Amino acid sequence: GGLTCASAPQGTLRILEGPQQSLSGSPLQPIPASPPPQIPPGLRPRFCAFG
Amino acid sequence: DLAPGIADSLRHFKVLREKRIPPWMEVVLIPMTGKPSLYPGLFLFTTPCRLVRPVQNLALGKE
Repeated sequence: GGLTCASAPQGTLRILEGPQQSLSGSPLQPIPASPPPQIPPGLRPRFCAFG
Repeated sequence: DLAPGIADSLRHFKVLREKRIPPWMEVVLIPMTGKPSLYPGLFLFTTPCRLVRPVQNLALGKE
């Protein structure tokens, strides 16, 4: 009436919960790159010679 | 063969602030080859004195 060893298991199942990968879009930056410093339009000379 | 996917899943949790993974856990996975490289294994640090720095996470754009 006691507990005895039974037949060895024939296989093992290991369960884990996993989600999946999306598409590669690689959206690097809101406003991207190093935007260049640049000329103010027209500007004009702010200096003249004497005479 | 589950270490890479686990590291990527844990990195996605910290970036999107899911689960309770601190926004600053370091999921490290030092791969193992046959070469005398650094000892292999998946570490996960969350202690209060490490240095961290921001980087734009591509493929998610989530800093």
